[PDB]
Formats: sequence, C-alpha cells, structure tokens
Amino acid sequence: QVQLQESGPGLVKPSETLSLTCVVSGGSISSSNWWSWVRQPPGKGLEWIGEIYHSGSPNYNPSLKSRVTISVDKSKNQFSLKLSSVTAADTAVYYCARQMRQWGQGTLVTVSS
Amino acid sequence: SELTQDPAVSVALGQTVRITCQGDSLRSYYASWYQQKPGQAPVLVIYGKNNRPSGIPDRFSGSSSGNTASLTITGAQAEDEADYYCNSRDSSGNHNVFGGGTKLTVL
Amino acid sequence: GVGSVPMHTDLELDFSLTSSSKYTYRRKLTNPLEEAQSIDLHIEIEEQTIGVDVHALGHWFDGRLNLKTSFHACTKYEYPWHTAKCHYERCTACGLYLDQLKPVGSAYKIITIRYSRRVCVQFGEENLCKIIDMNDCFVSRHVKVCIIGTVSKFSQGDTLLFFGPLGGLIFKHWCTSTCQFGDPGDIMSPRDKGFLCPEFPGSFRKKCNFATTPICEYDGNMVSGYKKVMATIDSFQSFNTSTMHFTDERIEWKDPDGMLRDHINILVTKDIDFDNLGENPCKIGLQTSSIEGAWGSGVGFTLTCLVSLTECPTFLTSIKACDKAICYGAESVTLTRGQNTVKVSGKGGHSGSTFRCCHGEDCSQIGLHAAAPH
Ligand SMILES: *[C@@H]1O[C@H](CO)[C@@H](O)[C@H](O)[C@H]1NC(C)=O
Repeated sequence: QVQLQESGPGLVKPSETLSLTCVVSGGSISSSNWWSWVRQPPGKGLEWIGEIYHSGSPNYNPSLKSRVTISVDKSKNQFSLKLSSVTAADTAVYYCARQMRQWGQGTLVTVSS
Repeated sequence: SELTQDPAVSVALGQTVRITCQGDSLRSYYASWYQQKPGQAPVLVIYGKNNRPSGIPDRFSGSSSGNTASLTITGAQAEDEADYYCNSRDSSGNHNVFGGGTKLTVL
Repeated sequence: GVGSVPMHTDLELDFSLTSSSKYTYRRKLTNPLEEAQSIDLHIEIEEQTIGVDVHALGHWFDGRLNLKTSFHACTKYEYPWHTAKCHYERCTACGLYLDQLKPVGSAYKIITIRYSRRVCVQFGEENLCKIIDMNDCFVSRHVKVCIIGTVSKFSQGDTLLFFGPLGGLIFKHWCTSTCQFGDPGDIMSPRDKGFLCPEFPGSFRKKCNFATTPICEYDGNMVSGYKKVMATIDSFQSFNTSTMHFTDERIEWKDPDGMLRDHINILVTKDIDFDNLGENPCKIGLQTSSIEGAWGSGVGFTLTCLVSLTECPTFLTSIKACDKAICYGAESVTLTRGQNTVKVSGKGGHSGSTFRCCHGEDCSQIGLHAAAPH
C-alpha cells in the first residue's frame, strides 16, 4: 500500500513557469502502471491535464499541450508536472492520481499579482 | 463539453436518485463515476459496467444505454450529499474527459 | 374495346405478375353453341403484400478496431482503455479495443414469409373479393384464382437489415453465437440490455528488440463487418419499403419497385348456364296462347306460346313451360325476328297449377290450367 502526497509553491506570478511534485511513499512509483494529473479551479469542476500509462510517451490535453510537461522518475521516486507561461486561469487545486483509483489530497496553486 | 451532466439534483431522504451523463464516447466506453465532498479529494464509485471499489455501499449502481450512462443511488442517505463527476475516454482515444459535475443535495 | 371469348372449353390464364403491379382482366364470355349471348367476366388483382414473422435481433454497429502497444511484471497493469466496452488484451503487452461505435441498423431474423394479393371477381351479377395466398385459392362456382408461387429474394432464415430511417439489405449468412470481427452481424446490441462483443481470432506477433522499440502486430482482420458490406455492396440484395406495418414481432409491407413476381393462374369453367345468369341484347316477349293435355302423371301436356324477338334476326334458345318457378318442360327453338309460335311439351303439376310460357326467369303474365287426367 502507498500514499500519495503532492506539493507545490502555493502562489506564483503570471507568465512564471509552474512546477508540481507528487511524492510516492510506502512503495515504488513503478509498482503502479499509470499515473495522472488533474486540476480543478475553486468553485469549478474537474479538468484532466495528462497521464502517463506508458514508459514510452504521455497523453496530454490538447488545450494545455506544449504549456504542460509531465514526467516519471525513479531516482527521486516522484510524479512530475510542469506548466509554462501561467495565466490567471491556471489557479487551481492540482491532484495526483494513480490508476485514477487512489488520489492525493491535492495542493492549491494561486496565480495573482 | 462532449460530456454533459445536469448541474443540480435534489433528493429527499430514502428516495432513489438517478444522475445521468451524456456523450458520444459513452457508447464506446464505460463511464467512471467520482464522488467529491467539499474540501476533499475525489473518490471512485463506479467503473466499467457496475463494477465498484470496496468500501463503497451496495446502493451505488452503474447503468448504460446508447450515448448515456447513469449512476443510480437507491435509498439515498445524507452523506451522499456531494458532487458527482462523470468520466470517460475521448472519441479520439487519447484524452480523458470529465463532465460538468452534479451537485446532489439531500433533504 | 373489350374482346369476346366463345366458351368452347374452359378458359385458362397462366402468367407472371410484378409484385408492385396490379392486373385487370375483362372479357365477354359468349355462349358456346351457335348463340351469341354473353356473360361478363371482370377480374381485378391488387399489388402484392409481404408479411414476415420475425425475431428482433437488436442493433448492428459499425466501429474502428484500434491496437495499442505498451511496454515497461505486467499483471494488473490497468490501461486507460480498460473502460472500453469491447477490448482484448494479451516486458510488453498488446491491447485491441473497439472505438467509434455507431449504430447502423436494426436487424430481424425471418421465421416465416407469406405473400398475399387481394382479388376481386365479377361474373355476371356476382361480385366477390378475397385476399389470397399460395395456400388459399380464390374459389367461386365459375372462377378459380390461384397463386402458384413467387420468385423472391427473401427466404426463411434470412436476416433483414433496416437502415435508419427504415434502406434495407438481405443477408443469407448472419452470425449468431460466435461472431468474429468482420462478419456480418459482428457487433450487436440485442435487447439494448448489454453489449455483445466480437472475437478476434488473429494472432499477436510481438516484435522485440532494443532502441527500435517493440511493436505489437495483429494479423487478423482489421475491417469491420459494416465496412466490408459497404465495400462489396453489390454482393447484397437491397430492398425498399412502402406502406409499412411494424407490429414488433411481425412486419407487413408492400414492395414498391420490381423485385418480386408471382405466378397467377386463372381458370374459368365451361359449365355455365347462359340463360338466367347471362345477358342478350335481344328482347324477347312471351305469352301463353293455348294449352292441351293433362296435368300430373300420364300423357302430360303441350303449351303453345307466342314469342317475339327484337334487335336481331335470329336467336337460338329454349322456351319452357313453368309454374310458380318450377319448370315442367322445355323446347329448344331457333326464333326469327317478330312473332314465333313454339309448342312446348311438359309433364307434372297439379290441379291448382297455372302453366305459363317462360324464358330464363321471365314468364308470361297469363297462364293456363290443364285438364284433369280423370
Ligand atoms: C429504392 O431502392 C432501389 C433499389 O432497391 C433503387 O434503385 C431506387 O432508386 C430506390 N428509390 C429511390 C426513390 O431512390
């Protein structure tokens, strides 16, 4: 059994590149096949960002592609997410999920200035 | 969109709820149902055809017909007052799309 | 105009009629024997109706077979397409799944077929209509109408496909229990209750090595049954439909364009009473003139009649001695235009009998008593 915990910088200024981190504890990140990112703006609904089922290549949301980069490394044993050129609409709670069955408790990111 | 729900559904205690989700990919894929309570992470309720995770009550059921999929809650209780999101694969087969969500209020 | 037919023998018609066509036959049936008195025959045959008993098979689907290859202890790996209603899965792994599922029609298995036609026959003043089939000839005293059979693209066990809106194809081969992808009927939703997935008899050829990255290669059929049918559409018989009647487990309609023909046989009996039943443009008047002889058993009597012919120069017929619509004797005679004297010999009757001179159902206004035989 493992427990996921995602962490971020909290508050970032516009146009600045965002970088999330989902740490897997109690086991390996390779124990589960497929990992996914998904965010929801406050007062709004869920939005799937991207997923990595494949050691070969990740799936990304068309609207968010290019801006978003997702990665899986075994050295630090954590799920990686990077959003470039962030606007005031990217401010949301970012969730980490494996097999979309188990979820982390999320981390709020606010984009203000 | 391409995965539409009804915004809000109100139910009296004991009655039976039916939350519907409609989309073109719903006749190629089984929908996933997620329950979200305020300030908490989403929780899986239903996947495939009525397959459901442990820790989930018997009163949650899966339903599909045509381009729609429904989550039924027979004998509704107060703790079911939450958000419900419909989830499925895109028609392109490369994306994962969510629905608009449905705010269920129990009375 | 309309032609005449001297009934020297039974008339017989034997012919093939287009299902979407009506048929009319009209003829004056004129007296065999040297008389031109005539009975009108008028036959009307209506378009063919098709009625089929069926089992509803549910909806047929189109779809696209997709193959995804994944590599990373494979067990338990959940892949993002395990929520696909039809998928098959076989270090690396291989996954087939069906996408772009779209319904193309509702399918029905034929149990029994029946072709009907409505038939109306007028023979003289008789008119009768009946809906006939191969197992039920139209029967009357003088005319029989039979359907020998039909040449049809439909058969028992065939499967009918209706495109939306209800287009249509005939299939002679439909998959039932085991359906493999590419078959007619391969992807079905019977009862709408669930989803019946096709099988994939093909083999996975795992190409494995370094740097080049592996590829899963499925060698079975990649083309859906619906696509294969559209790609060879001329191999299949299309039909069009009109005047539908979908009663859930029965379908009755009329075929609107060519397609089926049937064989019609019409037989008209030679045994016809051209008197009473027939017509003549000749007008005959009858009157009794006198009588001799006795009623009841013995010598019998002879009735003398005055008979007038108009509108023709001669007419061969029979003049009868009758009373109260019972006949007791008749004389065959060739009448000439104007007045004629005809003696008719008869036997029978009783003391209350008034014997009249008669022709068909017409009798003179005057009748006579014969004398007693004692
Ligand atoms: C009805 O179908 C026939 C073939 O079965 C086709 O030739 C005809 O054009 C169709 N009718 C119309 C009005 O197109």
